[PDB]
Amino acid sequence: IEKERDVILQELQENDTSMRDVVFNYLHATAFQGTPLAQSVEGPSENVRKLSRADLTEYLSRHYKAPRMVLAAAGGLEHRQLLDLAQKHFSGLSGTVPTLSPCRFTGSQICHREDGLPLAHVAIAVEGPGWAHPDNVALQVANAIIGHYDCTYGG
Amino acid sequence: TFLRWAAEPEHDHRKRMGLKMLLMMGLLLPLVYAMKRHKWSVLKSRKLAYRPP
Repeated sequence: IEKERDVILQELQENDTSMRDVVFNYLHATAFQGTPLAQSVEGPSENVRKLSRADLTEYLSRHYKAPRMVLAAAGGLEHRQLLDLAQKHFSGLSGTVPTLSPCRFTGSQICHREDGLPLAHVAIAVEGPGWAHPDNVALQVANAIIGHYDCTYGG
Repeated sequence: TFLRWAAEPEHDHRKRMGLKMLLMMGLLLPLVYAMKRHKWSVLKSRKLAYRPP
């Protein structure tokens, strides 16, 4: 717990270099400001220097539960070879929890001006509909209608 | 009364535009003043910070 607590703080220095990951971290932090989703995934340095075994115990004690978990596999197997193993091992799982707050959307701007670098990674985005909304099929096309390009395609 | 009309054959009409003006300009002036405050609201609410090492 204490060793890794240094490993984490080593990486938040590293991800300063991961400029792409900087942006999406900023981006999610704006549109979903005030909500949980604006949080990063690795978290602030501070909480990593205050974290406890018990908060993890509680966190573990609430989210890792059968009604909200999935097992899946593929390859040269059979679905019934597997079904016994879940009935063997995970049958001892605690099979018994808040639901979602609708995370709103914001139209806001953020800008970490820094002239000392070569270039500027930039991002822009809008509200997305979500998973079950069927028009996501259409949008994945339009992203591909516009497509992509990076400094290598001889076309 | 007669002589004022001499050097003002427009009195009956000056006030007419005298009145049309107000209920327009009195009505526009807030709206434009809002469209001003509308666009500028980005900067009427803009925050900063300073995060070097």
